[PDB]
Amino acid sequence: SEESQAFQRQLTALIGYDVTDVSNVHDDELEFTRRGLVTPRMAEVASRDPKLYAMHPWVTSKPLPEYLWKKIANNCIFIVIHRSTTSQTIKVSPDDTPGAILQSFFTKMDFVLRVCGRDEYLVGETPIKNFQWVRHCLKNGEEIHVVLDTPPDPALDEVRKEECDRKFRVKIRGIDIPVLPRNTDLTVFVEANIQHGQQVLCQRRTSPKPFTEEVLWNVWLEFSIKIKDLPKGALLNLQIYCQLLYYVNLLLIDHRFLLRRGEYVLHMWQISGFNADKLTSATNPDKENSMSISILLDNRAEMPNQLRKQLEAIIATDPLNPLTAEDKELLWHFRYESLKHPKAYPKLFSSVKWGQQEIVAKTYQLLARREVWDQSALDVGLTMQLLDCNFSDENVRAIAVQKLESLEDDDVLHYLLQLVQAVKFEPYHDSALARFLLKRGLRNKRIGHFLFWFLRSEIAQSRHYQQRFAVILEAYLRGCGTAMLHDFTQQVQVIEMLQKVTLDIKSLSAEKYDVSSQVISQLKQKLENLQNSQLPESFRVPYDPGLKAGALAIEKCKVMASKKKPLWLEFKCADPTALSNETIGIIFKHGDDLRQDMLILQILRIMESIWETESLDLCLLPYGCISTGDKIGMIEIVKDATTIAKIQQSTVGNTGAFKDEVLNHWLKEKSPTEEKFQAAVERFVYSCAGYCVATFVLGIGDRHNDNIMITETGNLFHIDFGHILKERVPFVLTPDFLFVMGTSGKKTSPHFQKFQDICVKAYLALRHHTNLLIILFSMMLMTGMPQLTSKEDIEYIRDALTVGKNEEDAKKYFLDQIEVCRDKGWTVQFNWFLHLV
Ligand SMILES: Cc1cc([C@@H](C)Nc2ccccc2C(=O)O)c2nc(N3CCOCC3)cc(=O)n2c1
Repeated sequence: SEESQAFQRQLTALIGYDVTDVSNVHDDELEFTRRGLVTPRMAEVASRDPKLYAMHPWVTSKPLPEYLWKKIANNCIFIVIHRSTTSQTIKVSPDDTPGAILQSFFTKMDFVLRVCGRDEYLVGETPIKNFQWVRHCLKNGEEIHVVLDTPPDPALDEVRKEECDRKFRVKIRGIDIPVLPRNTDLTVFVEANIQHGQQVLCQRRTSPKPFTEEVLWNVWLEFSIKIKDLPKGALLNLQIYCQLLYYVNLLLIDHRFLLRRGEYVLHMWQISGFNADKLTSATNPDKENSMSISILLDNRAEMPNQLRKQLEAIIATDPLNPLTAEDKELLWHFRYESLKHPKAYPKLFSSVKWGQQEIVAKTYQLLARREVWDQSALDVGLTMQLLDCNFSDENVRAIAVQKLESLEDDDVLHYLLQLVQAVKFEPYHDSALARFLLKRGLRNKRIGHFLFWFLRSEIAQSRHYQQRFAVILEAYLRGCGTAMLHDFTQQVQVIEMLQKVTLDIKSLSAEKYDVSSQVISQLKQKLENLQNSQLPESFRVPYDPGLKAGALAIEKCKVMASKKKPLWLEFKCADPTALSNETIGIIFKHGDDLRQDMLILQILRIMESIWETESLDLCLLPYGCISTGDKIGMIEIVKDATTIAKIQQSTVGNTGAFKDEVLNHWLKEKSPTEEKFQAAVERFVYSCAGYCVATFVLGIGDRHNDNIMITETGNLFHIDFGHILKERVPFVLTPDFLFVMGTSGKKTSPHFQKFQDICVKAYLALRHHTNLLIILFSMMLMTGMPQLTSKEDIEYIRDALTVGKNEEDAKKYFLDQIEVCRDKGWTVQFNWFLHLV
C-alpha cells in the first residue's frame, strides 16, 4: 500500500539510513534478517500488558542499602499528593503498594499516581521503597511529590501491523584501486586468512606483484583446511600489505548454513591510525574511492591431585591471562571437570579447535549437558566474556544470551550500551543477542528509548556497522507504538535543528579565545528564528526521557570562550505541574567523539551499582550524554556547577600560583548557612574519593584541572572524556582539595583519614568484580577507543586492579598512589599550562 510507502520513509528519516537499499550488499542477509525479526518483535508486541507498558514504571528488586535506610530511621515515608491547588502529605509505610496508598488518600478525604514535572508513573504491584524515583528523592533529600490524574491511553500505543572432503580453495583474481598517488611506489601481496573469532585457522599469501591501479594474480590459494572442517562463522579475511592497507571479510558459511560460491567483487576498508571494525562482514559502500578485490569460489575415571590443582589454577586467573598450548590441551582432555565450573567456560571454549568438525561435534555434546551452567547464579562478567570478539560460535554465544534473559529491566538499562556494542562481535546479522535487545526494547519503554539512541549513535557514524544496526532499529521502530514513533520524530527534528546551529557558530569563529559581539548577536537571532515556528512546543529530553522541554531561555544560552565553541543551551520545563522553575540545560559539542564519553559514563554507573552492593555511596555524577552523529552530540548540564580552573582563576587569574584556600572559601561563599557548608564538605569527601578510584581503574586519572568540576553543594566531578581518549600522576589530587580535607602539606586531618578510608574501601569493592571490570574495559576499547587498542593497551586494567595480589598488597598499592599526587603537588598541573597556554 501507498501508506506503507510513506511509513517506511518515516522509518528511514527516523533511522538515518535506508534499510531497503541493496546497492552495498552481495547477498540477502539484511533482508532475510528484516524478515526474521518479525517473529520475535510480534512475540513481544502481541504479549505485553498495555497498561504497564504505557506507564513504563521504573522498579528494582535489589535490597534498599544501609545508607538509604539511615534516611528513614523512623520506618515512615512522606508522600505529597496533588490534584489542582490542594496538596496533603501521607504517612506511608516503605512496603506500601501504589494501590494501598491510593485508598489511604480516598479514606483521608480510577486515577493514577504521576510524578510532578516528569512523565513518570508510580504504578504496579511493587512497594514504594522499590521505586527508582522514590530512592532518588531519599538520596538527594527531596520530598516525593505526585499528581492525581487519569492513566495514559494504551490505544495511543497501537502498532501498525505488517505482513565434501577436499581442501578449501580461493582464487584471487586481482585488486583494483581507481586512484593511488599519495605515497612512493612499492610491491604488494594479498593475505587470505581463515578465522573463527580473532583466531586464524590457516593463512595463505600471494606472490608479491608490483603495486598498480589493477594487480592481477589469477592464483588459486589452497588452504590446509578441508570443507567439512570449516565452522559456521568462519570468516575469510582478505588483507593487503605493501604494513597493512586494506581489509575485507566474507562469511564462508552463509546465514542459510551454505558454503559461499561464485564471483565476488568486494570493496575494502582502509587503515588510518585489536579493533571491532576490523571484523565486519559489511563491504565499503564508497565504491568510487575504495580498493576492491576480485575472488572466485567453486567448492568414567576422574582426575589426579596435581592436575585438578593445575586446572583449578587456570580457572582462577583473570580473563586477560593468556593460555599456553599446555593449558588448552589440559582444559580439553578434562572437558567434564571443566564443565562442572561455570568460571571455566570462557577458558574451556578458547581451548576448542573450531577448524575440526569432530571437535566441534564433541563441543556440541558438552553443551547438551548445560545442567551446571543453567542452574548456576548469573555472572554478568562471565556472560559478557562469552559474547566478545574471541567467541564466534552461535551455540556458545546462545548460552550467554540464555543467562541474560533472567535480568530485570533495571540491569538491562545498566548494561545496554555494552550489550548494544557487543552486536559488533556477532558473525551474522540475526543473533540471539540482537533478538534479546529487541525483546527487552519492546517489553519496556525506557530500554526502548535508550536502545533507539544507542543504535542511532552508531548508524550515523559507522560505515562498518550502520547497515546491521539499522535492521535492528527498524525491528524496534516497527513495534514501539505510534506514541514513541511520534516522540522520536520530534526529538530527532530538534537535535538536527540544534546541531545545525552548533556547526554554524563553530564556523563563524576563529580558534582563539574571543566571544566577540558578532558571534553573540548571531547566536541570539539564530535561536530566536528557531524559537518562533521551527522547534515544537515540547520535545523529550534524550538523555532523560522522564523530562519534557519547552522554550529556550535565550538570555541564559551561551557559547564557550575556548576553541571548541560548544553551545550552552537552557530550556524551560514543558510540564506546568513541575515542583520548581528549574531549567533543562543541554551542551551541544562538535570536535570530540562523544561515544567515548558515553562508555566511560556507563562504566561510572556500573561502579556506583557495585559500590551499592557493599553499601557505599560515592556521590558520582554520571551526567547524561548521547552521541548523535560524527564528532557531535548532547551533554546534560549539572545545575549550578563550575570548573576547578574557574574557581582558581577568580581570586588569582591565568597563573599557576594555585592558592589552596580559594576552594574552601568558594564552598563557604556559595553556602546560605553553616550546615549547608557541613553537608558540602560531606558531599566533597565521597565525590573526590569516588572519582579518584574510578579514574585510576579506567586509566583516565592524569587530567587538567579545567576538565574537573564541582557544585555549590560540594559534589566534585570529572568531565570531557572524549578529548583525552614524561612526568605523570596516577589521578587528580592537589593541595586545593587537600585543604578542604584539612591538610597543610603534611597532616592527617579527620576528613583526609575519612577519604583514605573510603578510597581503599571502594577500590577493594571494585576488586570483588575484577573479571567484570576487565571485560567491560577490554570491550570498551575494542568498540569505542581506536588509538587505545593493542594487547598492551587492554592489559592496563590488570595492573591497576592489582590482579593476583591479596587485600593487604592492594591496600598498600592504592595509598602509595595518593602519595605520588602529594610528592608532585602541582608539577604536572603547571605542565598543562605550557601545552594548553
Ligand atoms: C569542553 C567542555 C566544556 C564544558 C563546560 C564546562 N564549558 C562550557 C560549555 C559550553 C558553554 C560554555 C562553557 C563555559 O566554558 O562556560 C563541559 N561541560 C560539561 N558538563 C558536564 C555536566 O555539567 C555541566 C557541564 C561536560 C563536558 O564534557 N564539557 C566539555
